[PDB]
Amino acid sequence: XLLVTAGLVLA
Repeated sequence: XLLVTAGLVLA
């Protein structure tokens, strides 16, 4: 989808 991580990058 539209998300911003350090670690588990998502849909």
